[PDB]
Amino acid sequence: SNVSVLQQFASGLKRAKAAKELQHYVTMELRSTRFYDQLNHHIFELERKGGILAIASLIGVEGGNATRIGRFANYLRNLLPSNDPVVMEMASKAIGRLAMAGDTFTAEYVEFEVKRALEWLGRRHAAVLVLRELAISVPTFFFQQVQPFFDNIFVAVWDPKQAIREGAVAALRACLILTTQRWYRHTFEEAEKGFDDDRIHGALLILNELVRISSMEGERLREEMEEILVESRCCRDLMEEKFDQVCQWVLKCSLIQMTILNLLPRLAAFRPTQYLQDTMNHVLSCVKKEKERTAAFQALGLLSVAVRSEFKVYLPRVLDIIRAALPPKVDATVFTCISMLARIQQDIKELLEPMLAVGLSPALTAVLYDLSRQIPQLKKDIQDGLLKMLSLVLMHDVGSITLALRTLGSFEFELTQFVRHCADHFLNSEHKEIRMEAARTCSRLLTPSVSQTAVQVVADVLSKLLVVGITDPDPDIRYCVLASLDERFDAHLAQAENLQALFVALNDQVFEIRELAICTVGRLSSMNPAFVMPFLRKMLIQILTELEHSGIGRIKEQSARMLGHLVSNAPRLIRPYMEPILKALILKLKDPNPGVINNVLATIGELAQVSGLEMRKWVDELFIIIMDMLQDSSLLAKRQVALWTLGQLVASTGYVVEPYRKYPTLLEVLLNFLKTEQNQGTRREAIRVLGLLGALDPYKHKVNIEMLVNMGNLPLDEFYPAVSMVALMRIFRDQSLSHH
Amino acid sequence: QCCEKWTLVNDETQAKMARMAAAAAWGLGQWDSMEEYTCMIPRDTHDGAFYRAVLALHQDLFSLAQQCIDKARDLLDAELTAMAGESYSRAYGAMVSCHMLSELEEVIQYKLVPERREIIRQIWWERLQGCQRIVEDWQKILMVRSLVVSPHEDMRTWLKYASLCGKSGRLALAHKTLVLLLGVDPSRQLDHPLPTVHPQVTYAYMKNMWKSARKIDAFQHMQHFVQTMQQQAQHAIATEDQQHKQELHKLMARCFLKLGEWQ
Repeated sequence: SNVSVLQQFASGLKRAKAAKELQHYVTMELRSTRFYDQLNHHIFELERKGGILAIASLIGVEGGNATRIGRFANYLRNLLPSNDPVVMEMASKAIGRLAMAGDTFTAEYVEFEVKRALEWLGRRHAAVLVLRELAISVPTFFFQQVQPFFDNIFVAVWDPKQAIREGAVAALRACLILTTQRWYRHTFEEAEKGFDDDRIHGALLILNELVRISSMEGERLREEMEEILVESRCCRDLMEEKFDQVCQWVLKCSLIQMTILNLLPRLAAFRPTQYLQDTMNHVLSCVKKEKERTAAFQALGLLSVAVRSEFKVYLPRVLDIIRAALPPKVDATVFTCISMLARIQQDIKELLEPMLAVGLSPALTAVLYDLSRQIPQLKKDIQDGLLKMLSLVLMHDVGSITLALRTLGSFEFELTQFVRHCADHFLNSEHKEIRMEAARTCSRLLTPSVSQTAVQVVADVLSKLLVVGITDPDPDIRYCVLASLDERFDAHLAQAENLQALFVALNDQVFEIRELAICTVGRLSSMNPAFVMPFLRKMLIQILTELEHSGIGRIKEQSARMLGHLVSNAPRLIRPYMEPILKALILKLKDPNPGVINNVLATIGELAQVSGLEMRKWVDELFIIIMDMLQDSSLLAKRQVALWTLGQLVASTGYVVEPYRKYPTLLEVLLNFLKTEQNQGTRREAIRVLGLLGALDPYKHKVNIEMLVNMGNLPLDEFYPAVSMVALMRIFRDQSLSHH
Repeated sequence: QCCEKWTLVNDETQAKMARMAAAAAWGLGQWDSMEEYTCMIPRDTHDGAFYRAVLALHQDLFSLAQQCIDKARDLLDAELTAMAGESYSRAYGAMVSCHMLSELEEVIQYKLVPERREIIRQIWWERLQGCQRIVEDWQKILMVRSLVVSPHEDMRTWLKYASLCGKSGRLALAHKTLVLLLGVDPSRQLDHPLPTVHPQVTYAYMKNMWKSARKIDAFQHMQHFVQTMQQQAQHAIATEDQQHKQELHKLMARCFLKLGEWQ
């Protein structure tokens, strides 16, 4: 508890880091506390990456509300003032994760941090990060102070630095988004004042923020393609200034070029010409330069988006470059521009050959799929070329094979040799990645599933898939192969050699393959009841034993979950066994681990659903038990599941109006939950139960269920002495007395 | 009125029309105009989710209906909490809405499980009796249930509705209900006698007419009703039809008393 946790968090301090953080989160979920806090202190003072991981991951996992904030606030405050950059990114993420807790201290903490950040504005960038994180995590209390924010950022922004600008513009963006959802003139004034190289790339980004917020349409295209009054009034002046700056400063001064490329398409989208040929010249000149080749194509594509009916004139130029770049295989954005061009069918035909000559590269197949989406026409040639290149790849480096397998299932296609080649493929494979994708591709490509042709091929392939899924030494592809079999496969899983293998799959160790297999078999047994029924009876007998004759808190819960699944699926096996099962479950509830109770309650609801008008005579006791649990938080089980099961009982069996008379406090209880909790699920369940019980007439509800007084005609001289005694005697009865 | 003035109107007032227009369209049964009126209501309101769920159920889009019902519950939490804080009397209006939402949920499982219909009908009958005896709540609840059940498939609920309308000064509505239960309008065909199928409906109709000015006509009709009942009882006596006989005799007694009390 002490040394083991210390060693684990030290290993975290000294891909692998994220896995360690996830493992620590899981270990905490399983769960000493003093030693955990001492370990946090040990790693914080000294390394910092693992400490940040440990501090951040545990937030939102455990149930610490106030003491955790009170302790970690000092830790977070100590690092920001003076420290190196880069590593801050993770500290900022930790701050964001912490700030989303919200326990009666967010206002104070956020305002304190914002004010101390404004004070500084290794000092300025920390303030910028603090402001950005508080704007993101806490939109409410960040909005409290805006004027100092703007005033001080307008001073700190224009220093001769790039790092401080990159974050200041983001903070301005967050503040302006919050302002718009619920200043602009000052922003424009200060942006234009500076321009009259340092005072360029920040003002341009600020003007970009203003323009983008003015019209969200252009940014809704920018963001989508990336994944694959104020400004209007002062439009002429800004446009003229920008045009003059672009025309005059041809080679005056990397950063300015990327800012220009960012601004040009959004400005064009604001108004689709004035300087189109000029924008073409600028962008194309920027292309041939490698330092700007990547961003130049971004600008070209974004402007093609912005300007619709004037880009076509320059199709031959851009394409001439593209067909030259790929034969060797920068074009990652070329493909985005081409896709944006259609948002134009005969040139794509010629464009087909070199994209496929690229080999397997990301964003190519998605680009082609989106192209086929918007413009439905040319596809057969695309499919032919794609299949030919995939064949050339698979006849014969590793990630390329993975991407080929991923691609072989995207959008439509037009295959006997391929299936057997994949059979050879996943057989020559000691790899969790190649095998998983190969199995997924094989499952997807056999979508068709009454003719006795291809049936033999299906039988052989399915036999091989079952063999691999049951014999895999490692667990992670067994779970994928098993889950890949959906409701569509019923004809071939009703065989004997396959049902025996499925039975073997049961009684496994991971318990998840167990749930999946039991669910699958339960889904079956309506087609071949000869084999499944006795096996399920035997498994039911075994499950009722583990729960009855084992004093362990884990196997009981697992068996309860497995009983719930079995009851949910294949219900024709449980009707003759309703009385025994129920009698067992109730016993576990009548005892003087929360998971066991939760699973028992969950399975009772499914039992209720499977029956009805046959579970009556058992409703009164289950009603007394669940009522006793609803109040009396000493036996603090969950409330969502309890309300759910109560509603299921009432709905399925049929039991209305009478409960109000029998349990007169059931209404005073159910309404209180509406004014005491902060859960959507709990409130919705309470409303649903109130609806199911039915509206009750207020008269029936009624049937079911001093100091001022002191002031009469007594003179004031006698009034003061009394009321004093009344109050003092009211206090004089234990409790507060403790100190009084 | 809603049909006459749609393009002659502003958008602000269009929004306020939309709810009543949709309610009227649903009441009449014209499903074409209901969608047009519904799409105008804001999506954030409880009523918008309610009516979208109703349309989804009509078009067999159960998942969409469940989503809409959930959203309606989330939108109702605020009103229910606000009013519930003081007295249970002030919270009744929202309780009726919770009742309607649960009934709408139960409407599903009626189009999917044929083995679960009679139990649902019995549950509905038993639940309706615990509510207050106001006419508008009954109207709303019956309109909600009318999506899968026609009046002819459950007579007693509509008979009780008509009787409730009678004790209030709304005899015309009871007349309409009894007319749409009989299958004809005896008011038009005065020269003809009352129909004899479903004797309970005829008995209720005769006492509604007596409630109005037609007293002597009610007496004359009741005499013939008793004669026909006696003749039918004699001519259709069978050991199998003993329960029927028991229900027939109990009816005749209730008739006879009225005669005397009127005489």
